[PDB]
Amino acid sequence: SSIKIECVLPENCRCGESPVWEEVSNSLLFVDIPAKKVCRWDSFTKQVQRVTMDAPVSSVALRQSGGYVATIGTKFCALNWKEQSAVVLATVDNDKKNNRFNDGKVDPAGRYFAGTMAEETAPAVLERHQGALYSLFPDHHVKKYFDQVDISNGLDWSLDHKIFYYIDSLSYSVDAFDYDLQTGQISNRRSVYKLEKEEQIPDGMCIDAEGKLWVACYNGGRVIRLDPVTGKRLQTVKLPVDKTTSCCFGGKNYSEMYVTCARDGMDPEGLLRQPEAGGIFKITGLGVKGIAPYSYAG
Ligand SMILES: OC[C@H]1OC[C@H](O)[C@@H](O)[C@@H]1O
Ligand SMILES: OC[C@H]1OC[C@H](O)[C@@H](O)[C@@H]1O
Ligand SMILES: [Ca+2]
Repeated sequence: SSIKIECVLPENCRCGESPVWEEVSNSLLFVDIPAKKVCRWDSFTKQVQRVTMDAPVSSVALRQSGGYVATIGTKFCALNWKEQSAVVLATVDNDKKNNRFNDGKVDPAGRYFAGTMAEETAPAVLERHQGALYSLFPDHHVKKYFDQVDISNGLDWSLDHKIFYYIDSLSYSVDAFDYDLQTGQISNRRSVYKLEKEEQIPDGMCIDAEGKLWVACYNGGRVIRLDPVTGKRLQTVKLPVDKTTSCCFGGKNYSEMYVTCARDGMDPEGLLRQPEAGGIFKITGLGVKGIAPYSYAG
């Protein structure tokens, strides 16, 4: 049977990112990186709250003790939603001229993974290999996993908590590492899927309840479903906008997919071809469920 696609919020984000489903409020959290906004859309009332920060905010996540955590500039921060406040928990890449965090997600043991990159001086030009992947442990200690990253993007973990999947966008590949739940350690990087030319630039990524990976293709106007064990693409889902950035599952028992995208870098023309660009899209009828997001344990 067929899927259905709806722009549930035509937010016109410059670069909508980091969609996270908050089931306790039935809301979708997301960011708009250059507007420095963290946003929350209530799926029932249709209302959106936005809090404005003081630097680019590249990701947001749940925090078990209350409120949220976020990556703002090169800083791991705690976000007081009620007070619109951010306290710095830790900082990385102090030695970089101009890096910022990019994509981030909480692991199955409550560690906040997030990687960095150089800040695009120009869409889309950026210093090479200036990023690294980090994780914020519950005890506020930061681990550095590897560097030489171009653009740290999509990431998630296998359902048996033994594999970590990772996208550095300029590798045009989805990679895998062995992963240890008890220590947060990873090793033995190998490629699991190299994108075809029409799939363009791999961006955000999430896993589903069957263990398959869904990857947002920036400029490919699609998300693709991948089987990491066989290495084959299972399915392609095309969207009305080209600059699809990330994806997550949400709605009742995680049966719907939410997709973010970007308006930045669009020409006057494409804007008339894609007026919904930068919006939040919902996809129903996939027949697969995702899994709940994890919450930072510090
Ligand atoms: O141009 C950089 C941007 O490209 C789109 C990515 O989804 C976003 O995370 C990144 O910051
Ligand atoms: O009903 C909630 C459940 O929906 C199915 C998801 O796979 C699971 O992670 C989630 O906890
Ligand atoms: Ca991204």
